[PDB]
Amino acid sequence: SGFRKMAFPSGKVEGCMVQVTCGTTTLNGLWLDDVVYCPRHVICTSEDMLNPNYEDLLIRKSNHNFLVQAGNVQLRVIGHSMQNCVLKLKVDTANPKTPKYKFVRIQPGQTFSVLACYNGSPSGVYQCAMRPNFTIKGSFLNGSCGSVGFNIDYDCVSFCYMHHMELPTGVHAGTDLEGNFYGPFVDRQTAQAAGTDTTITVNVLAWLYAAVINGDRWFLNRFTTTLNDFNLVAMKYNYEPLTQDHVDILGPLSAQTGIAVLDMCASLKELLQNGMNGRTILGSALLEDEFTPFDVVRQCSGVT
Amino acid sequence: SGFRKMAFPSGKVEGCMVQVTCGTTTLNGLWLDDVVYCPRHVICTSEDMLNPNYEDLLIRKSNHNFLVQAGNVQLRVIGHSMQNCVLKLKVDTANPKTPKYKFVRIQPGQTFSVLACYNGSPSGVYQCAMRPNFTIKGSFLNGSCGSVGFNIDYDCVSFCYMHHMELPTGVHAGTDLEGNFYGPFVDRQTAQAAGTDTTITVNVLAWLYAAVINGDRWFLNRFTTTLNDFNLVAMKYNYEPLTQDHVDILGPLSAQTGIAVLDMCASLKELLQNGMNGRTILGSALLEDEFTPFDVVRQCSGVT
Ligand SMILES: *CCC(=O)N(C(=O)[C@@H]1CCOc2ccc(Cl)cc21)c1cncc2ccccc12
Ligand SMILES: *CCC(=O)N(C(=O)[C@@H]1CCOc2ccc(Cl)cc21)c1cncc2ccccc12
Repeated sequence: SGFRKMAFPSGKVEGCMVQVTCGTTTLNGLWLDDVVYCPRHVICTSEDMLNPNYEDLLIRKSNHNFLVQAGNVQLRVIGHSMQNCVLKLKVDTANPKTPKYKFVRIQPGQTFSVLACYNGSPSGVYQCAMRPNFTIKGSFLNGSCGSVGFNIDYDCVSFCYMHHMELPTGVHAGTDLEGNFYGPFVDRQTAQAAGTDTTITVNVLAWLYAAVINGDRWFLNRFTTTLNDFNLVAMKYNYEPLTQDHVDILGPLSAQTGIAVLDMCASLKELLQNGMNGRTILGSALLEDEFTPFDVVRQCSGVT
Repeated sequence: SGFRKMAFPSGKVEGCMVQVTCGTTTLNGLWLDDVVYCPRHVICTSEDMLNPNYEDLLIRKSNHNFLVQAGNVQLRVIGHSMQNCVLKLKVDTANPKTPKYKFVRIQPGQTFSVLACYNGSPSGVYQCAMRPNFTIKGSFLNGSCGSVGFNIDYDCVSFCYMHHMELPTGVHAGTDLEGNFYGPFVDRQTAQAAGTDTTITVNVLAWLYAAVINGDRWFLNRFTTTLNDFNLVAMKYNYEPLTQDHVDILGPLSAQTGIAVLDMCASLKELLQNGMNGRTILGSALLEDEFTPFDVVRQCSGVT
């Protein structure tokens, strides 16, 4: 029992982190097979960020201008190309620690672990979610660029995020490993404001199920609702609309606890309207939305 | 910017996890050099747990009764001894992945990362603290026994916890790596209730400093206090007393923000008395106490 914001074991990803320097800019790279992936803004000076023309700045760079260091040994760069907002640096040595891997583009509401790195060295691991406005609420300082987000399914690492930017509001933006930003963000030091950070309803419901499984049951009420009535309340509270697809995804948790999905929706509706009244759920005074239904099943079943 | 509950990168500890089976009981072990450390209750049946005499149960066990599996390869056990509540299984092969390590016994209020494991395989990593009542609030299911808690200082892993037990209240108890339980807990299936789970004041103050550093400043008030006046309020709210030692430890955060420690104490005093009023601090509706002052400096400075 007990429920924690848990990240995947980071060992498989630590074995991939390298340092990439181009001139005076140093950031993190991800070394998989004989390719090192990193944010293309490694070629920019702080002045270039204001209005960068990446294709033009890249013309002034050669293979020998990209310095890749794995641990404390230099890797030989034999090719370089830009794919969207990432650079792929072909090196002459395949990463001996390359795990089985995939590149995936996640949907808002999906969670992943981040291995925050500086100078190609890991500093920490934490769990976060792709917000409905396509930002992530991470913990990243200058030099954290190129740190990656991932999920693990047994022995296969699915990389889903590479860190690129911090918005003026302290929220973060990045790309998938094909270099495509999540949301409308661009790798330029310009005014970019985030949209509404709505609450991930299906994740809140999954966490209410985790609370029941772990003995926190005070919030269970004697009511039920419908998807339409629930969604009227959810919209008013800036929660994402709940669909029949989400109800289907919650099926296993509904079966485990014997609490119908719509009954849990009615409990969540009363929590939204009445508040917590100074009480806590799984040690939190707010409704947690960065656990997916899959994360709840995984943590409560002990998948390794 | 951004502040997350961050765990240490778990790779160095993943390379140490093994599966230990004795008869019908299987749990996790920690393999460092040619010794595998595990909870001594691996020798017990569920019936033995009610009133175990470990020295007597151990007489019936030989080296060949302890099955140690690293990955999917069997290790040869050439010696076994009980030290307090842990068994040390001497194996014929030194762990090739043994990191630089120390065994430390932490104080209440100190934080560490846990690598939750099942069958010698890592499932996840999370951060927690040694509570003032010597329990930890982890996430552990049956078979998680032998999972360890640790801190990392550059390349040295300081192991501080090994999981042994879940109390009837869902809280957890365990030992240091010398086998000595934290607090008054015993490895027996008997009535063991925890004492008061007080709030770790110095950690709350450190997290209020992290909030100021990351731009959350609404709670800063125009007041100051004294250690004695603050402590009168802290006692009433089940917070640990703040000492001059804690004020000294907060010195670097006080210098970074320009907010005197006693001024932050006065802000915390108003938060305790007035509540949050539906507001949040670093995305939390309650005051967080599982970040030490060292963790705040580390996360806000980017130590790898
Ligand atoms: C890896 C550091 C970095 O590049 N960060 C930035 O956000 C850049 C600063 C200048 O503006 C800018 C525009 C676009 C892009 Cl793609 C990147 C930047 C950065 C990333 N995460 C956190 C940070 C904290 C503090 C400073 C810089 C940060
Ligand atoms: C590793 C599983 C385990 O032994 N757990 C226990 O708490 C044991 C169950 C019987 O009572 C008991 C008394 C003393 C000791 Cl030292 C251990 C036990 C265990 C540990 N953490 C979480 C658990 C969750 C669910 C079942 C058992 C758990």
